[PDB]
Amino acid sequence: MGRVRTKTVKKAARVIIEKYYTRLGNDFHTNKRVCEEIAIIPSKKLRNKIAGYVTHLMKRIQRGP
Amino acid sequence: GFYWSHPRKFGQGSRSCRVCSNRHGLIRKYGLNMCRQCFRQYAKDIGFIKLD
Amino acid sequence: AIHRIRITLTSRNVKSLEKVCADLIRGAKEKNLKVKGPVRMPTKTLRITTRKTPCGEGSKTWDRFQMRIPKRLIDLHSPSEIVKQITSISIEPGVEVEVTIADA
Amino acid sequence: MLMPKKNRIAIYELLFKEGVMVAKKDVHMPKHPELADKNVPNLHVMKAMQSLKSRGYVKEQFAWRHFYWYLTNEGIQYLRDYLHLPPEIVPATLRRSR
Amino acid sequence: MAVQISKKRKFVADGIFKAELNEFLTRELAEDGYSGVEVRVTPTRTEIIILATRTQNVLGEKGRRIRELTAVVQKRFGFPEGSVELYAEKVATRGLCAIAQAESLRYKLLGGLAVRRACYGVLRFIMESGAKGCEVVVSGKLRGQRAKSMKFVDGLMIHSGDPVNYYVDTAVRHVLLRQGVLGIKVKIMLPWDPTGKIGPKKPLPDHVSIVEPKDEILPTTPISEQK
Amino acid sequence: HVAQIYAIRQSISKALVAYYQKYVDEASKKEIKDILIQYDRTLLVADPRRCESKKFGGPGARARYQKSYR
Amino acid sequence: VTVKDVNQQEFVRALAAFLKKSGKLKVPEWVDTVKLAKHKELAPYDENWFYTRAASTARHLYLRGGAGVGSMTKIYGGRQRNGVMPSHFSRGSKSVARRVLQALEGLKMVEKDQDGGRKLTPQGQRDLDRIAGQVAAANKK
RNA sequence: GACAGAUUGAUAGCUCUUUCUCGAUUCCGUGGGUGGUGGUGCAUGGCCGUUCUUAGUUGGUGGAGCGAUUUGUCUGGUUAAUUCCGAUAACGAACGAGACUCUGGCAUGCUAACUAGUUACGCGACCCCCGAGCGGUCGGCGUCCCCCAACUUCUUAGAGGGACAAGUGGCGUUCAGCCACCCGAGAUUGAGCAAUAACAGGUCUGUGAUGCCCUUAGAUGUCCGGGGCUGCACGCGCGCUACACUGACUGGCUCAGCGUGUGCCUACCCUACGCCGGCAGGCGCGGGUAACCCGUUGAACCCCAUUCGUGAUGGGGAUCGGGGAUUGCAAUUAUUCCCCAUGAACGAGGAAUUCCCAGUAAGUGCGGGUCAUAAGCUUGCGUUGAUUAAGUCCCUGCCCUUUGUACACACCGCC
Repeated sequence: MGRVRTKTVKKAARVIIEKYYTRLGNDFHTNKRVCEEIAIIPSKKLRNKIAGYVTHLMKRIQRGP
Repeated sequence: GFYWSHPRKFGQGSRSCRVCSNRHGLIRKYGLNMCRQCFRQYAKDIGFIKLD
Repeated sequence: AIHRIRITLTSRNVKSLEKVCADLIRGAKEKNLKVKGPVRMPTKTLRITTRKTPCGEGSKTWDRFQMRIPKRLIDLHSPSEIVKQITSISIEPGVEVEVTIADA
Repeated sequence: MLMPKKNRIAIYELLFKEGVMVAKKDVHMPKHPELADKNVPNLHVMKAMQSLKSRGYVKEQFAWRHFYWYLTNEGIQYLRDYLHLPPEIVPATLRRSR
Repeated sequence: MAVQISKKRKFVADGIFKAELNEFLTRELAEDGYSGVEVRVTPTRTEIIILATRTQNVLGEKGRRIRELTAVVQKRFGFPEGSVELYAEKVATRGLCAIAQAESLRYKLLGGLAVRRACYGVLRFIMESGAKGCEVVVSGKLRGQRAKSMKFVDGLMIHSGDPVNYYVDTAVRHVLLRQGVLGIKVKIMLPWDPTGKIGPKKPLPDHVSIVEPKDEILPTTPISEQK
Repeated sequence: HVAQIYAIRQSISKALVAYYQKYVDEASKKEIKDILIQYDRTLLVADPRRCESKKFGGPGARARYQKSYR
Repeated sequence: VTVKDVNQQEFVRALAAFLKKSGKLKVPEWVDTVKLAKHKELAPYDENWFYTRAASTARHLYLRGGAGVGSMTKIYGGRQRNGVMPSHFSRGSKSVARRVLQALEGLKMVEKDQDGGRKLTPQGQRDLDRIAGQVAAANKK
């Protein structure tokens, strides 16, 4: 309603996971500042907003590929 | 050299735009004395940046 | 020496004021003496509100022309060296620096 | 070669003394910074200088109501011959540089 | 003298003085591609770095013009003998400044030339110089009693946000011709996003750069080592 | 006038809460915090709200100077 | 039971009584024909303001360490129909707040402070809030 | 370039004799300007307004069409939003939206702050019964502070963090998401910025931006004096105040915020505290490049204390009579204010129609802007703070898709 995701996020998110499946997990605030390491996300909103699918795609992955 | 005489001391007789000598809509405040347009020209250069 | 110096740092750019402000702390604490760190005054917002339109017409839209001016100030106690070192270094951008002698 | 002699003869020799003479566009000053022995505001200055340009023995800018009177190399002759001034003259731009 | 003019009313004044300069300066060092002053106040003195291009003209006869402008600024904004030194410097990569190129287009037309071939000559240059993108608009009457508006564009350009404010290099200049008046608008996009040196923010906030796995080799059997 | 009261209400419920917490116990802190937050009236909760700004072309935030119209 | 501890509005009720039942203060002559502040519409009914307002003024000084005439004018305000016009704020009458201060000065409830402005003096500090005891202990109600 | 009079308005030598000086200026032609808040916004620049904070626009390569063109750019679900996923002759891209900035709210988490506050102390006091209390002791404003307390509990402003549909339960093609609940600010606190492309929109009177045109000394060059822009049988447009007793005037108590201020480009403020006066005000004196002085900004509604009794009444408060102040060289054409005095229509508004969902409408002052003088104007600011929708396209107007179209000055058309 307010929030469906933008393709800067949907694309970057999907591409972190492609490249760091092992590094991430199914928490927020952990993989939240993994993203600070492995990327140069300028804004805190986006930095934070990106760990959005990073979780929503792990919850998918365990259930299915 | 004589006669050109009144109060040119208050009233818009006195004050005018420093850029273009027009004598309306004048930004008196804050010791500018620009016309209100001569703001938006000489504004960024001054320092007033439009935020919200 | 040792006299009651105030350094009043007034500038528009918060980042280019607090690189200087930090360098006076780190410039004085090098040759330590005293301080009472940077004071933070309320920031003065120079707010003008003029019509967008030159001349008359169109639905009435105005702009909201703003300039900020944050003041820091830093107390200290020193001779006429440490003042004339710390003030002349860490200058450069649009930053004004005052130097009060003592107390008043 | 014109107007109030006392005032205008002094305006020439001011301009010959100086490299550049700024002004303001304002008839109602009764003065002008440096010189102004007496009155001689814009008018007596302008009336002179706006002559000088149009004949050609000075050149302008304007820039936010002021008049940016810059002295021409031809004028060097016009005004020193007006002022009988020495054939070396040296107006102002002697300019020790480096 | 004992006025102490206000941190409200003073920064306004130095903003104004700034503006008053940047106009006469623009309007007199036009043919020489004035890019901009950065006013450099100091002890006993007020430096003022005239960042323009073709410095053979700002000097003139052995350095006369620089000395006129110094005297002018002495005689205007109240700077005593030896309290103001102008300092003409050449602009780095003049393609990437706007008003330099926008003026280069006031004078390329003024000189006597079509719109078409000229503004391409500009637009070509500013891209080739090293721009993310750029555009030029030449509004105004153009070989016809009616006013047209022409717009030749190239590369990338952001057209909204704060981002715009510190990235595009906008520049309007008129041009007064034997007929009437056109507008130039040069609007360049700076690719200091790649490498300012530390390009301010660098990212256009949309843009994220994910550094790649790099190593992550070896599952293997366990093993150990000692050092 | 009125605000000053949920301000002072909130304060002597919050303060009293920090009392029984920090040195005294926790059970009574929780029996308090229960007794309060079963009907809040923003007792320990700051009302997150604050007034909107005015926008040009209107007397308040939202409302607008009446449209002339032929 | 200071001025605060007493429910402050039935303070000045009894403090008005005090200065009446003393039979001294210095009531004057602009009195019966006084407006009170250009502010108002109409001259006040209880014919005896300044016993009750010198009460107010004097307790007021108790609460605040220093107060000028300009201050007293300020505090007794209101809205002011300029009529079809919108209402604005007009200062109270100086004359009256002044003579209230000067009259309180006669009994020596108050004095002129240092650094400008009137404050109340120890003697007056008493008469004021002495009766605070008497107002609390008039009865609990 | 001209000190007494005819005059004239003018002590305008602007002019009708007299003449006494600056003294190479002067004057008279010609061309040519120089302005002009003259003309033309269908001659233009910029700037603005808006179609339009509406979702739209564009290209590289493919694929379709000989080719204008077309797909990509979309049945459906979704979404504030060609925003997304997916079906998919398209694949992967670019501008707009979004991200961003400013802002607005959680941060007894940090860095600090005599230009904040301070806080509470330590309370060392003065201290008067300010008040409690026999007295110890206490409640409390004020101060005596200072400080070599101590600290940031609120104030301030720097770095920070966070909030991210993040968890769980529904619903959903079980994707994209939507809904409910948990912890808690629940995914939306409010602007600015705003594309392609337009439009004789507006602007030449914001521009020393200006095309051409006029005009150019008797000057539409610049002004002095006055006058007008204010005038009044009528017409409409935005405002305010009322219609009263959940209110009117009569006591009193008492809660800010954003600003703003002198000493400023040519002559000029902010104001604390003394007397005087009713008051306007007046007259004394004090701080103030200000987070210090105004200034615990000591407000109105509001809140509390008495009148009144539903009377066009005490609401209302117009229109005039008369005084007195102030600004201004001058207010006649009530300047603005005060003090008197007169004392109107309106007892809820006929036909219509805009405004908007949360700290929202409304009231309510207050700043700012406008200012010598001064606002019923706006733009901000709190303050008091409701009712109700939380959906639909029923009217008006907008987006896409399909379709029809003799319209393409596009239906305000064509005929």
